[PDB]
Amino acid sequence: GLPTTTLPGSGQFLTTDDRQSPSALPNYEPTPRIHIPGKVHNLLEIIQVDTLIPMNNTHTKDEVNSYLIPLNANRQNEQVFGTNLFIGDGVFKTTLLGEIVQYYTHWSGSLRFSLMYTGPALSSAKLILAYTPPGARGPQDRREAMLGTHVVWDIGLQSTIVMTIPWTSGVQFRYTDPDTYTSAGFLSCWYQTSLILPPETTGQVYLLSFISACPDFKLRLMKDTQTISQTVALTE
Amino acid sequence: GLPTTTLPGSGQFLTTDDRQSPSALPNYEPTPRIHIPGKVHNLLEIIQVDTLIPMNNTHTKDEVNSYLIPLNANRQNEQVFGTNLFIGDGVFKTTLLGEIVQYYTHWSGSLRFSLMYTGPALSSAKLILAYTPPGARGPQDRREAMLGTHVVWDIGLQSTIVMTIPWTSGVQFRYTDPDTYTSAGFLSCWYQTSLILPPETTGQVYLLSFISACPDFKLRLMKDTQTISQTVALTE
Amino acid sequence: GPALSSAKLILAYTPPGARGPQDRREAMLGTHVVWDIGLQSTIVMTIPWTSGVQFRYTD
Amino acid sequence: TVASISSGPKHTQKVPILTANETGATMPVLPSDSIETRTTYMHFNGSETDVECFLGRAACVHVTEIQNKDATGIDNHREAKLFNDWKINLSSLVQLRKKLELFTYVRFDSEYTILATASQPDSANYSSNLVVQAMYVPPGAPNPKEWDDYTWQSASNPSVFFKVGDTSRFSVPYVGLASAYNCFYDGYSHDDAETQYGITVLAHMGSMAFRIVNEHDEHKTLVKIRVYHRAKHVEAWIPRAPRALPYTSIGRTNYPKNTEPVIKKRKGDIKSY
Amino acid sequence: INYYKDAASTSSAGQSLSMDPSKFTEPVKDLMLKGAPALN
Amino acid sequence: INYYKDAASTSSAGQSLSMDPSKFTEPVKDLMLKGAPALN
Amino acid sequence: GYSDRVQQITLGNSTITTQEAANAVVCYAEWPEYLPDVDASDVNKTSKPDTSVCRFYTLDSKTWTTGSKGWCWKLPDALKDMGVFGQNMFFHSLGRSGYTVHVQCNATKFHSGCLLVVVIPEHQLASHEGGNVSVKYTFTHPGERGIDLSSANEVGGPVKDVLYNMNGTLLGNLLIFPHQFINLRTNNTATIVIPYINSVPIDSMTRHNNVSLMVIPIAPLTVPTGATPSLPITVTIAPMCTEFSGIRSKSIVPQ
Ligand SMILES: Cc1cc(CCCCCOc2ccc(C3=NCCO3)cc2)on1
Repeated sequence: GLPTTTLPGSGQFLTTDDRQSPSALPNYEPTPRIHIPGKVHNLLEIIQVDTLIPMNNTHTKDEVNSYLIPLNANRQNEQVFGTNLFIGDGVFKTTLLGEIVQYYTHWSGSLRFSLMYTGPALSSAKLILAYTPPGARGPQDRREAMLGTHVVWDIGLQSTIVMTIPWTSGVQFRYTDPDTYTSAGFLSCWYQTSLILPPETTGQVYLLSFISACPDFKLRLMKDTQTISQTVALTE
Repeated sequence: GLPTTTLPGSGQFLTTDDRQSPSALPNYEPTPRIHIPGKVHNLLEIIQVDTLIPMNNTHTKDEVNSYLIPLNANRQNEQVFGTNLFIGDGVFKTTLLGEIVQYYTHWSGSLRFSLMYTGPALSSAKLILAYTPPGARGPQDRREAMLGTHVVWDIGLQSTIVMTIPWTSGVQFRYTDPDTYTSAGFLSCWYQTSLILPPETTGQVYLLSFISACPDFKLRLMKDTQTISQTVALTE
Repeated sequence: GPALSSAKLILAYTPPGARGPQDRREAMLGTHVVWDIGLQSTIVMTIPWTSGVQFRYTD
Repeated sequence: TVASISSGPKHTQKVPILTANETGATMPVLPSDSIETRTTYMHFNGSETDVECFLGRAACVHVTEIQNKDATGIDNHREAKLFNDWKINLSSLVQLRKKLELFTYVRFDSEYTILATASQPDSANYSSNLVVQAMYVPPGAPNPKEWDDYTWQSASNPSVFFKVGDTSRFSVPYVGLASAYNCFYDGYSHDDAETQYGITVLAHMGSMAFRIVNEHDEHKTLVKIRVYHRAKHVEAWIPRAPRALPYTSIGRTNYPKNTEPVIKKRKGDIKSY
Repeated sequence: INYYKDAASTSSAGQSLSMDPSKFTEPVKDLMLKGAPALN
Repeated sequence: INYYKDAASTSSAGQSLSMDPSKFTEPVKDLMLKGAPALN
Repeated sequence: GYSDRVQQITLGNSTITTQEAANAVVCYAEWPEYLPDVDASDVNKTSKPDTSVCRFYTLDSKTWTTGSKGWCWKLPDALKDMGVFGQNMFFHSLGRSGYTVHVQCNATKFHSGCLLVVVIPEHQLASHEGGNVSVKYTFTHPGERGIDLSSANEVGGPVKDVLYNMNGTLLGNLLIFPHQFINLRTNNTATIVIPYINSVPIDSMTRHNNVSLMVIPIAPLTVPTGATPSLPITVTIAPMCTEFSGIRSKSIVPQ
């Protein structure tokens, strides 16, 4: 008989501990694995695939239309859309990125925001996208917007433009749930010159917008998502 | 199954024991360290920086004035100040040295007591500082004082004088909370000749006094400080 | 001044393009030296050549 | 190591005891610069004054309480202490607080011990055996609303289940967002005119929530939770002046008005012993 | 022997045995030698 | 040290440290180079 | 013939000479340096205006009189309006800087008085209200004016009690912070070099001040007979190794 002493914590059950256990089914042989395409190893692998952002959130019931950012022909100087960058809330929240970020407490890294244009091929347009780093207000006019991170996008044969929100930060991690100290800025978009439709054409054209994370990205300290809850256990 | 026996003490929680525990956050990656000037490793590093002693304790509410030891022009033979050396109490008690000593039960070592003179540059003075080792009473006149550890200080260009209270002791440790058997002596200061002010000048001049520990110093057996307490938990 | 006096002065050079400074705050933003009056009796300020054109007229 | 070397009479032009404190230095003067000494050794290393040792013992950081009782007809579990939480923080109880605030920035892993004891202040046939389930709820997680919400499923959130009377123990890595925790912060969360000032803005680390898993027996049972915290792997920068006045709030430096003189007045003269 | 995988789970650290008070006691720009005059 | 005979009884697995998003982010048949035109 | 006593600091297009110095302190024995990559987080290239921001700005002068309690300035606030330093400050999202602080006060060999000049990293002030009253923004951003510890309590402002350092600690222990004394009989200036001290590699210059400079009379000013009873104190400060990052629109701050 070897002398032992038990410490504080004996008998506790910590849902996060990782130890060995007896197998209830001694000697059982599991089914062989066969090959299946698509294996995922890290959630970091999947948040780099871009998905659509319901940017046009202004509706009243969920609709395919809140994915469409409208553009008006012949407007000059004006603003196309605006949003803050609380990736865990608001427009971002239902996107795959938003949806995964919510399983973690802290995030750090660059984001990739792209816009794909869908107007007739014989039209043309020049837009400016601007990222405003924390510390200033959402820009109120392009002059204000153009003094921060921006890209003049020229609509052409190449249909999409990929803007990166480079990680601009004092503190090396931000909270995924919106927090002030930790806030990330604003994203706005304005006409640089203006949309022009060809003859025989009319109305609004739309941009689709996507979001995905750069390879830069870090997420840490897992927790429970506000995105799902329940009141009684389900049954069959 | 290996046979064991549990000993007395099993299941106890000793706030001072040091063992391993499961991490609640398996696999989490802490923020990188960046460089910050000022790292402290031992409390022994900081108690060697000198800080001011409110020697002039005679006021009735805390004031900047109890840091000032006054000096009178033209007095001869007389006494400037006196104090016992219970570093955990009395004048010493609020100083950084006093304040740290109070986290430990026993101290041993030499102390460094210095006086910086602030009188007009065209004045002059000679003071005697005396350390009286345990066993005799606080000296009552310079004759008595001058027979123990002393330094004649000549006020000059060099503004401060550093007196050391060398460790004089039978027992190798003393208690920080005042105790008789364990007591350390007295410190007194007298005019050696006298302060003399230049013409066109008048009034009192003051000495500032500091205390810090020599590299000699030892503190041991940590405990709780009488210097802080509370009646209900604080809240935000 | 008497040896037992003391003083600290600021001398400022204002390069072409601005007006003669009107208060020290204005003055201190251009070439300047805080002079501390001491044992060393003189202070030598240099007006470094600040110029677009490499020569100026003496008149 | 020598604590003092042997030194004899001196009659020099080289005076180590005259200095100029105006410079900001504390010159390293020793007994042997001003009296005649004999050799002596240190016999000591300064082991127990290492900051790891100083901050490394468990301190009580929080006492809360929850009860097991019939929730039937309770409109606000949180309010009935059917479960309770704690807005994690280390500055609420002030013994450990004075120790940490001797430094400006501090970095360490935490080891928590949680002791839970039960009380049955009014007539019970017996003492029941309750299991507590303290669970960590980080910022931006579904806060729990009843004592038996879906929240308690805690499928992604670390939770520990232990018995009342026992102790639970586990250790959490340094979860700070920056490189160190700020013991002090002379800033705001943004440049608004009315936003709070301090660290409270900073050190919002989310809260911890406790509940009893047991349903109710016929009597009521009070369970009082004590959380202990031990720093391990400590790193501390920039020493500061110790706290002199009493504390009034978690996270602000504020002291109470008409406080009392903190320096003991002499019973006698400056000249007194 | 560590029984656990993560570093936070290990016991207390071991004595710095670093100790260098000069950043606090002598942060002066020009070095002061004990015994030489403070102000020259 | 495994104390048990069966593989199911061992602790959690250890980090893939595999990571290759291209099956998801670039499943295109003809390789696209960043910087070259998307459609030629 | 070099003395600890005479010194010259040239930084940018500005120079300071002191003929009565008492050495100089370099906080925590470290000299300001730029931000190394290994410590970097924000991916933005930073802007280093160099000589246009790293020069000496002299703040407006104070007047030490027998009743003075002490003054307090915060950095980078005190410089929020100095030349291009200030512009850069309001225009970038993040910035970082070290400083050389030179405090000046000359008198004669008949005066007495002694000021403590100290730099406190992260000086979080206390509300004089007690409890958990906060100290509003404006109050902790006095600008070049600094805070005058002998001014009256105001509402939403900090406490101005000197024996407590504006935070519940005793004046006597401020000596644990990099500091230097100005003792009329010895000294006429104090100089402290401040390296950048923070828990993040770069921060916001407007929502967080990282040091308070404090000048406090400790041995009261005593002038010779029939002298005017006061002396001016001047503070000149120079940003050093400044870097700004995350340029944009230009912050708007309360008041
Ligand atoms: C300074 C300072 C100190 C602190 C506290 C930091 C500790 C990190 C979060 O603490 C916990 C507490 C409990 C648990 C927990 N998980 C399962 C049960 O309890 C996890 C992290 O914040 N700033």
